[PDB]
Parts: sequence; C-alpha cells; structure tokens
Amino acid sequence: GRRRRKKRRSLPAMIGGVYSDDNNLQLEATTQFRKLLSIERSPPIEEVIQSGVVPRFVQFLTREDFPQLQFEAAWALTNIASGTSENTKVVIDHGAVPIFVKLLGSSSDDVREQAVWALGNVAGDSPKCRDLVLANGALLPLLAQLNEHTKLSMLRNATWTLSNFCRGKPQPSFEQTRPALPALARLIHSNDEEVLTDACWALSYLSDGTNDKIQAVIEAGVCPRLVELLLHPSPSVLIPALRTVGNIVTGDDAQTQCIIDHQALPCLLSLLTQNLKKSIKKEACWTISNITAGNKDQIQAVINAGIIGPLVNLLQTAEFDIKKEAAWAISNATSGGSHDQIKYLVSEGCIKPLCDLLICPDIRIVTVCLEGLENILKVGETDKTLAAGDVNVFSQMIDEAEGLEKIENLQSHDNNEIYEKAVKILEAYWM
Repeated sequence: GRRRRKKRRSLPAMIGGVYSDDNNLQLEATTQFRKLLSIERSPPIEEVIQSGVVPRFVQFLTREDFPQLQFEAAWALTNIASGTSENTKVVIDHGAVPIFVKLLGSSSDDVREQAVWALGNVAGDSPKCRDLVLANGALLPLLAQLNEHTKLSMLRNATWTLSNFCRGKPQPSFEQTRPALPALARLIHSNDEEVLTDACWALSYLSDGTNDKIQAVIEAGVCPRLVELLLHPSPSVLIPALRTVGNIVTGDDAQTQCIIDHQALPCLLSLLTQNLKKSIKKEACWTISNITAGNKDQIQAVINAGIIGPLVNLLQTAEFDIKKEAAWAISNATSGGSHDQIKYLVSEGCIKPLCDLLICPDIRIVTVCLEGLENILKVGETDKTLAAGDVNVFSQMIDEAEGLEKIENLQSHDNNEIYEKAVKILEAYWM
C-alpha cells in the first residue's frame, strides 16, 4: 500500500570597448553590459548576443590577472544564460561550462561565487544542461571550496546550485550526486532559512526514487534534523522537509522506522492540528499513510501518538485533496493492522466517513474506502463468530451510516473492480 511520489541566489561604444585591448575600457564596457543585462523586466539578452560579445566574455573569464574583469564577464554571461533555453545554449556553445568549473578554483571569493551561480543557472535550464554541468566535473570542486569558514553568501549560492544539480526529471545519476549528501547533511544544520530551503529541496530530490536512494539519504544521517525541521515556522522550509520525510517513508519498514524513531509522528500530528495550508496537511496525511502501510508496530506508533481521531475528523470534513490522503491512511491501517487495532479505528468513528466517500467521483478512492470497509467487516465477523453471536456489529454500523445503501448502489458502477468487490461484500455479509 506504500505509495511513491533560474536566477535566485551606447551599444556600439560598449561593443568597441569590449573588443578593445585596453584593460580599463574592457572592464568599463563589460560592467556596462552586465548592468544592461541586469534590468528588472525584459532584459535585452537577444540584442547583446547578436553583437558577438559572448565569445569575448568567455575569453575574459580566463583573465586570471584581472579578477575584476572575470567577475563582470561571468555576471554578464550568467545574465544571458538566465534567459531562455536558446540563450543558455549560446553560452554553452561558446565553451563557458568547463571554464566556470575551472573558476571554482579561483583565489578570488567573488569570482568563485559568480562561477557557482553561473553553474546553477546553467544546470537549472533542463535535465540535459544539468547533466552537462555534472559531466564537466562541477560538483567536487564546488564542494571542495566549502568549509567551516565559508561566508553566508557563498553558502547560500552553493546550496541553491546543489539543489539545481539534484533537481529534475529524468533524475540525475545518483552516483553523480552522491558526493553532495554529506554536505547537504551538514547544510540542514544551518539556521538560515534560504540555506535550509534549498538544502531540503535538494534532499527531497535525492530521496525521490528507489529504496537504494533512500538508504543513501538515511545513511547520511539526516533523519533526526529533518524531523526537527517538520517544526520549522517557515513554510518555505517546512514544505521540502516534509516532502523529504514523506519520500523516506515510501521505503521499506526499516527505512520508515528511522523516521518514526525520532518522534516524527507527534510532529506530523501537529501539522494536522495547526492552521496550515491545505497542501501541507495533504502531504502530512500522505506521509502518515505510508507509515500506516507499514507493520503492526508502526500502525501502533500512529495510534499511540494520538493521530487517529484528528485523522478521522479530516477524513470526514477536510477539503477533498486532504480526504483522499486520509482515506489511504485509514484504509492502509485496516489492511496491515491487527484485529484489535481495527477495532480501535472503528471506536474512533472511521466507519461513517469511509462510507460517505463511496460516492466520490475518484474511483481509486472509492476502492480504497471499500477495501477498508471490507477489512472492518471481517473483524466484526470474527467477533461475531468467536462469541457465537447473532449479529456483526460493524455490519450494523455500516448500515446505520448509510454505507450499505451506497454499497448496494455500487452494483451499478461502471468500473468492474468496484462492482465485483461490492457484490462480494454484499454476498458475504448481507446475503
């Protein structure tokens, strides 16, 4: 039941200046180009390209004697590359990528930072551009010049760039991004909201895939801190943290337990009971659902945390996108849970809201709720049998919640799977 799923850190005279061999004119004209290319809205990137200065800017990048010119040229190029994909291609075509990688070793902090920002912008353009940046060996030198003393502006640029290196579908080669894990594991210990935001997004990308990927993320040691970040007051941090936690719990039971072991369930509960955006509650319910898809000890941990009552209430009353996830959460619990655990779900009032969703237009959700009801009916039937009783108490509850009439009406459902289950349910419990 476990369910997998850029930028932000006189022309003729300028052209002549850039093409001059006078240092002061070169610098003055490149700065002028940078500023032109920096403007708030609709920058004239296409005009600058046609003048032929891109190859010149690229040449300026190699001027190790003249870091100020390297810096302005880098900025100008990145402003060009931050435009359309066609603009980015022009910069790539002129060999800027390997040169930016080399500049990650510049003795000038400002030039290194520009290079980091340039590469993030290129990588951000598309998965192919991302892969090109990685194939040119960007990551290790990017990481190498990060240390205990690194200034905040560089930490911010670097983390954003790293996130761009991890982002996108198809996903980048995991072996290509692995080196980033230890750094991101340290970066999530920052208190800076921008670093935390981009570091969490990056971990959210890395943890999105198969269980081997998730295992790599866990082994980086990030679970405890990620659970802390579930409590971050900024939604910009909370959202990617929660997505990463949610991704991790899509793995196997042992992987899921690494999240549970750090009191994630009480954090997740607080997400349901605070006045938070619906998309946040949705994702929290999704995360819970992948925990209730676990073993009976994991379902028990959800119960112990006090989640079932609030979750039933969401299932009854929340916006539909939340209801859907809450449905999977409750239904998964009825599927992997013990007889006694299922009885507890019923005591918390889950029958009525499962019944009410049998008329919803999403057939996957109908099916989930019908399966949950069937699991509940089985438990009721077992109780009846063990005492040699005359009635299935849960069947009566389903009748009283108007679920029986809804199940009878599902005999008219187009979908064959729903039809067959409804008939089977009726035949077993209301013959």
